[PDB]
Amino acid sequence: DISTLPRVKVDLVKPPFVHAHDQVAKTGPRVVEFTMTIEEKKLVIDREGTEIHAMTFNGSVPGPLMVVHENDYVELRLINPDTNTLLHNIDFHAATGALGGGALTQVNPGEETTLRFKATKPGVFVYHCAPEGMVPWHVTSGMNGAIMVLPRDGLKDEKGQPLTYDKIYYVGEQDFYVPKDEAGNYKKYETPGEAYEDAVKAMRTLTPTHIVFNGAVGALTGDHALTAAVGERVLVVHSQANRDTRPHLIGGHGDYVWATGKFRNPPDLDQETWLIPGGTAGAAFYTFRQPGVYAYVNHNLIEAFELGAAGHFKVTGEWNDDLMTSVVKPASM
Amino acid sequence: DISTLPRVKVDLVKPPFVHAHDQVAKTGPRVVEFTMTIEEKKLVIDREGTEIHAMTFNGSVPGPLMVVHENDYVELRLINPDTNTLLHNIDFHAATGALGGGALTQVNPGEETTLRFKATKPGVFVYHCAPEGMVPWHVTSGMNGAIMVLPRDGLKDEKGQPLTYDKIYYVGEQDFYVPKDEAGNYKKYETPGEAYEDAVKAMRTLTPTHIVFNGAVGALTGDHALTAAVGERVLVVHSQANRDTRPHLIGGHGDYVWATGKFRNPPDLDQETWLIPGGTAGAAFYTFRQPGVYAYVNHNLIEAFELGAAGHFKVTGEWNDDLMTSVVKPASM
Amino acid sequence: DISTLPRVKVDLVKPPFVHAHDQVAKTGPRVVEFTMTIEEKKLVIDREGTEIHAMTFNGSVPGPLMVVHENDYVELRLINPDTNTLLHNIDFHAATGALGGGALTQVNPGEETTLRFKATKPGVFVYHCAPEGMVPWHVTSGMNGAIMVLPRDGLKDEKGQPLTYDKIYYVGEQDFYVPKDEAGNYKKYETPGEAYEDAVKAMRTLTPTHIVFNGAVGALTGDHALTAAVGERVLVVHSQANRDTRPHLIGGHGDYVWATGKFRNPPDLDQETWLIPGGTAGAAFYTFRQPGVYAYVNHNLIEAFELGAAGHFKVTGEWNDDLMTSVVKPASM
Ligand SMILES: O=N[O-]
Ligand SMILES: O=N[O-]
Ligand SMILES: O=N[O-]
Ligand SMILES: O=N[O-]
Ligand SMILES: O=N[O-]
Ligand SMILES: O=N[O-]
Ligand SMILES: O=N[O-]
Ligand SMILES: O=N[O-]
Ligand SMILES: O=N[O-]
Ligand SMILES: [Cu+2]
Ligand SMILES: [Cu+2]
Ligand SMILES: [Cu+2]
Ligand SMILES: [Cu+2]
Ligand SMILES: [Cu+2]
Ligand SMILES: [Cu+2]
Repeated sequence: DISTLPRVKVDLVKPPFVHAHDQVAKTGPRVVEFTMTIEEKKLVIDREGTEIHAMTFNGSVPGPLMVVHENDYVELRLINPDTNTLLHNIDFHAATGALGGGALTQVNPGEETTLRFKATKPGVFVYHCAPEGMVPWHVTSGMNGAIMVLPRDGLKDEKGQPLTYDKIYYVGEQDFYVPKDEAGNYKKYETPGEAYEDAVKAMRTLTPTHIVFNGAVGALTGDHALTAAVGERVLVVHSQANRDTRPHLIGGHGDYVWATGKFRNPPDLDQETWLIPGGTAGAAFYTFRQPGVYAYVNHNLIEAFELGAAGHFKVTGEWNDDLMTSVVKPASM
Repeated sequence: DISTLPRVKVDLVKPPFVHAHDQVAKTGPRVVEFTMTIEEKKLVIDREGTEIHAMTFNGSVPGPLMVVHENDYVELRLINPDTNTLLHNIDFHAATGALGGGALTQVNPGEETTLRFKATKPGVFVYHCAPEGMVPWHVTSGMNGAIMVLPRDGLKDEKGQPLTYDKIYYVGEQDFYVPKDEAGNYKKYETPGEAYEDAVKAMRTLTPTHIVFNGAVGALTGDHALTAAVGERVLVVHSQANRDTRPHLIGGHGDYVWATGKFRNPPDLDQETWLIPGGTAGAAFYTFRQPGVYAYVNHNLIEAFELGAAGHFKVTGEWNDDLMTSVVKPASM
Repeated sequence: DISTLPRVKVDLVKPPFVHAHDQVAKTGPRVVEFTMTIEEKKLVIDREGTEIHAMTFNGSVPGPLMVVHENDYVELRLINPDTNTLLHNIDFHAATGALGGGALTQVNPGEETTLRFKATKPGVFVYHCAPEGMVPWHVTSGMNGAIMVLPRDGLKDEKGQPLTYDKIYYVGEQDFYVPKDEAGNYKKYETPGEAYEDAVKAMRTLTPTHIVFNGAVGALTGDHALTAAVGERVLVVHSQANRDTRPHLIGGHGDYVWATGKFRNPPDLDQETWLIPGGTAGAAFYTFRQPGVYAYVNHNLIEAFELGAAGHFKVTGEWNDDLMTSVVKPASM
C-alpha cells in the first residue's frame, strides 16, 4: 500500500545547483513529491544576442535535477499554464512503462497532471518532453533535464567501498539548431507553427548551431563559475538528451566515472575524457588537488570553444609544487 | 581434421527474425553451412517514395543474422548471380585473416565462392561487403549484416549465472547518403557507374539523408512491429556497419547490455541508452514488465524521428500500477 | 626532494615509432627529461597535393609519444624558435593543475620554457597545444600527441596476469578542416591571420575535409606500412585530440582494449571495433595469428576510405588453414 509510505515534498532548485538530499537514505522508501511548471520563453543563447523561443521545465535550460533513492516513488505534478501555446508531456528514462510516462502526461495549455512511478534502477537518467510527432523539436528547444536515483547505501567505488561527495553540480548540455538562410544568417520566426518546418530542416543537418551548458554561451563562467576547494570531493552530473558529448576537466580527471550513468556498474577510473551518449546522463567524481581556474568542456574543442560547450571551476587553496611546477618560466634565451 | 566434424545446414531468415538455434550448444563443434545470394535491387526507403539501388545479401537490408557457437566453423557459399552488375565479396569481423575473408571471396556476376573460417571469439559481430576501392559505397547501399557467436554454455550475467532469452530480434541500422542537388532534392541515376561520384560526394558530407531500421522508414512499425509479452526475456541484437548509434527502448531499459557486443566481458547493467560504435554489433537483454507500445530508437532523436531510426514493440499483458500510474489524469483546474 | 631522484634524458622518435623504454620499471621513480621544438611548416596532406600550414611538436603530426612510469616526473623543455610566427603552449591530460600545464607554458617565438609534473595516473593520455582564445585552431592544425604512463609493474590482463608487448606503434588520427568556397574548392591563405576566420567557419561545420593517420592520406601504407610477424604481440596506441574515432583492424581484433586508455581498469576483451572519444588516447593489444595485409581503419568507412583514416600492416609468417580457408575459389558454375 503506497498510501502507508512517508511522503516528502521537494522544492527544486535551478541548475547547476541541486536540491538538498541525503546520499545514504535516512528513511525507508518514500513517495517524493515534485512540481514543475512549464514555461515557454525567449532566451538569449550567445554573446551575439541570438534569441530563441525556448521550451522549459521550471523556467531553466536544463530542467532541474531531481534526486531520490532506489525504490522510492516519484510523484510529479506537471503544470502547463494557459500562458503557454503548446502541448507538452514528460518521459522519464528512469521509469518503466507508458513511454516513460509520456503516454500519461499530455497536457494542453491550462491543464495539469500527476504521474507516479517507482524508481527501480539506480543511476542518473535523462527526462525530457516527448509529444507525439514533435519530439526532437521540444527536446532541442531545451525541454530536458535529469533525475538521480541513488542507491539506498550511497555510491560505492570499484572495490565496493563508500564514495561520498562534498558538493554536487548538474551540467545540462544543450544542442540548438537555429535555422539559417543561404547566406548563413539565423532566421527569425513569429510563431512556433511558422518556425516548425525550418526547425525540422535545421535539425536534419545534424549540425548544431550552438552547444551550451546551462542554457547559454558562458553561463558557467565569471560570477557563475562553479567552485570548489582543494581537497573537496565533487560529483558532476552531466546530461545530453539528444547528442553525444565527451566531458573533460582541463587540469583534472574523472577519478571515478559512470559514463553511462548507472550505479550498479563499477566506475571507470582515472578518466581523461568520457563519452556520454545522446539520451544519457553520466556522473563523474573528482577530488581537487590544485587551485586555480579549470575549464570543464566537451572535448570536441570546436564544440567547446566555438559553439559554447565550456564552463569554469574556480578552485581555492594551496598550490602543490610536487604535482606541477614551472622550472624555467617562459623567456628568451 | 575438419572432415570428421558434424555438418549442419542452416536456412536463413529475414530480419528482424532469426534462424532457429540453441543457446547452449547441444553438440560438439560443428561446421555450420550457410548460403547467401547477392541481390542488387530497387528499394523504397521512406514515406516520400525515394527509391535507391540497394545492394543486399539475401534480398534484405540488413543481411540475415547468422548464429553459431564459439569454435564452430562457418562455411559460407556466396553466390553472385549474373543478373547483378557489380563485383562483391564478404568481410566477417568474427574471422581472422585475409581481410576477414574479403581477400578470398571476390565474386563477379555469374560466380560463386565458398569460404570457411573458425569462429574463435564469442560475441555479435558485423559482416559486410568490402570490394577494394569501393568499400563505403557497398556498405552504405545496404550490404551488411551480423553474426552471433554464442559461448558454448550460453550467455552469462555479470556474476557468471545463466541468462536465457525467450525471444531474439535483429535490428540492423542503415545510414544512407542519397545525393542532393543545390536545391536539396534527391538526385536520380541511371547506372551504378553514373551514380558513383555523386555517391562519394554525398558520403563525404558525413550527413546521412536517411537512417533506418530493417531497410526503410517505418519497417518495424504497424503490422511489422516487434512483439513480446510481459515477463518475457528478449535479446535485441543491433548492428551499425558504418556509423555510431545509441539505442534506447522508450519505456524500458537494457537490463544487461554488451554495448560493443563481446560476451567474454561482463554486461553493463540497467542502461538507459548504450553506444554501439560504427563497425560494431551490440546486444541488449530486457525483461518486459509493462504492456503497451514501446518505441525502440536511436536516441539522437532527430535521427530517430526525422531520419527514420525508430521502430515499435507491441507488448501484451497486465498493467502494473505499482510501477507506474496516472494519479490525476490531464485536466483543467 | 625531487633533486635526489635519478634523471634520464629521452630523445624522442617520429611516429608511428616509439622511443625505447622498459615496460616494467627497472629503476625507482625518476625525472624523465624531454625536449620538443615547435615547428610551423607546410604539409601536403592528400594525394591531390592539398597543402596546409601545419603546427607541430617536433616536426611531425602527431607529436611524438612520450613514455614514462606511474609517479615519475615529466620535465619538458618546450622551445618556440623565432622562425615561427605564433604563440604556443602545451596541456598534458596526464597532469594535474594549471590547465594541464597550459597556463605555465605560453611561449612566444624566440622563447622557451620548462615544465615539470608528476605522472600520478597510469594510462595513455593526449597532450595538445591550447593557447587561450585559439585552442581548436591549433589542435586541428596538428598540434597534438600523446603520453603513455605505464604502471610500474607493466600491463595486466582482466584477471591481473602480465601482458607484455613485443612491438608498439603510435597512431595519431588528425581531423583537418580546410576552408572551402561556395563551389567546394579548398581556399588558400597567405598568412595565419588572414586564414583564421575562414578556419573558424570551416571548423564550425563540424565536418572534417580530411581525417588522416600520421599526418597524411596514405602515410601508413606502402614502404611505411606497419609490420609484424605471426605470433607477435603488438600494442597500438591511438589518439584523437578533437573528435571521436572507432579503430578496427581488418582481419583481426583488439584482444585486450583500453578504449578510454586507463590502465587501472580491466581491458575489454575480443573487440571488433572500439570507440576512442575525442580528447582521449586508447590502447589495443593484439597477437597476430595470420600473415598478409591488414588494414587498420577508423570504422566510419567513409572517414577511412574517402577522407584518409586508413593504414596497413604487412604481416609475415605461416598461413593457418584451420583459422580460414578458401574451400571453393571464386569461379563460374
Ligand atoms: O537542457 N539542456 O541542458
Ligand atoms: O555559440 N554558437 O554559435
Ligand atoms: O623561472 N625562472 O627562470
Ligand atoms: O544493413 N543495415 O541494416
Ligand atoms: O527519412 N529520412 O529522410
Ligand atoms: O485521474 N483522475 O483525476
Ligand atoms: O596529430 N594528430 O595525429
Ligand atoms: O582526404 N580527404 O579529402
Ligand atoms: O578452389 N578450388 O575450387
Ligand atoms: Cu514540450
Ligand atoms: Cu528519451
Ligand atoms: Cu557489394
Ligand atoms: Cu569492417
Ligand atoms: Cu600551438
Ligand atoms: Cu585537452
